[PDB]
Amino acid sequence: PSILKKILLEEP
Amino acid sequence: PESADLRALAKHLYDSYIKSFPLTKAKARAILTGKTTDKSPFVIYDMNSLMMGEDKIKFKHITPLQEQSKEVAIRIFQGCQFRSVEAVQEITEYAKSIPGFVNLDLNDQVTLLKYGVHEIIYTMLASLMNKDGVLISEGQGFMTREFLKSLRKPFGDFMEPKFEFAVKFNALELDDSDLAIFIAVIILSGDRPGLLNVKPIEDIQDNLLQALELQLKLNHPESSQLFAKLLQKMTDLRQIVTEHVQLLQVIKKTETDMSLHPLLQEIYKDLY
Ligand SMILES: CN(CCOc1ccc(C[C@@H]2SC(=O)NC2=O)cc1)c1ccccn1
Repeated sequence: PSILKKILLEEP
Repeated sequence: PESADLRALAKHLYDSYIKSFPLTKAKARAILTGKTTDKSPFVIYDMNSLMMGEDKIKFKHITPLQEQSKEVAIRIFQGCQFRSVEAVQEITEYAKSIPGFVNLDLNDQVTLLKYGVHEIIYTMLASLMNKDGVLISEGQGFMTREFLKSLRKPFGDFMEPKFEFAVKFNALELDDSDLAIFIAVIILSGDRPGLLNVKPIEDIQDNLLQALELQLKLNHPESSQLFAKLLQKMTDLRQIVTEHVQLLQVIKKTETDMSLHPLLQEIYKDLY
């Protein structure tokens, strides 16, 4: 549910 | 000494900032004044020009037109929303470039962004503003302060506090190299609500603060208490995000026709 968490986890 | 390391940190942050944010303050100031020699943003000063230059691009950005049936005020407000959505992602990319950030507990990373993104958005919004208006769509447009203020209640004044902040903030004349560190300091705030491990965050911020101080001393030699003044702006940005959260409540009291983007819903949730 946390979109921020997903964006934080993606390979830069 | 460690001063050299502080300059290396400042440079690293600047380079990451350049990589993360398409429209720099340097490029924005050129447009707002003169040197574009290629730009010439479309000016939106009233309802007629708004229609005329509703970004004009046939529409290549994601999410086509049909946003219609909704009045001007709502469309502009939603446009600001999607801008923020884009900005949150640029800022997240930037935060992940700050030494030590990705090693923090993931939940604290979420919390730092949750409470830090709007403060950064309004800081960078100032880079695109002058006393008469603000640049939109990476400088392809320019909306006047007067126009935004003419919007029907309660939309006619969501931008006013930002312009007021911007005028005073821009008077400090910070450049992109200064802003890169300033923004990093804001993100690494150990006093955000709900943080699990405050110490590691403060350690990183203390270093960023030393780097900011040295940057200001070298880059603004004759600016008395710039560092002190800047820290104060930190607290002011805090007030804007809360002042905005309010207007956002008065808005959901009349228009059940608004709907907030999922990412903004998440960020605003139990914010303030
Ligand atoms: C007037 N402009 C300049 C952008 O100005 C901004 C003003 C406020 C924000 C914060 C958003 S607004 C909200 O309610 N929640 C948010 O996160 C972000 C940007 C427009 C207008 C239409 C389309 C694009 N640009």
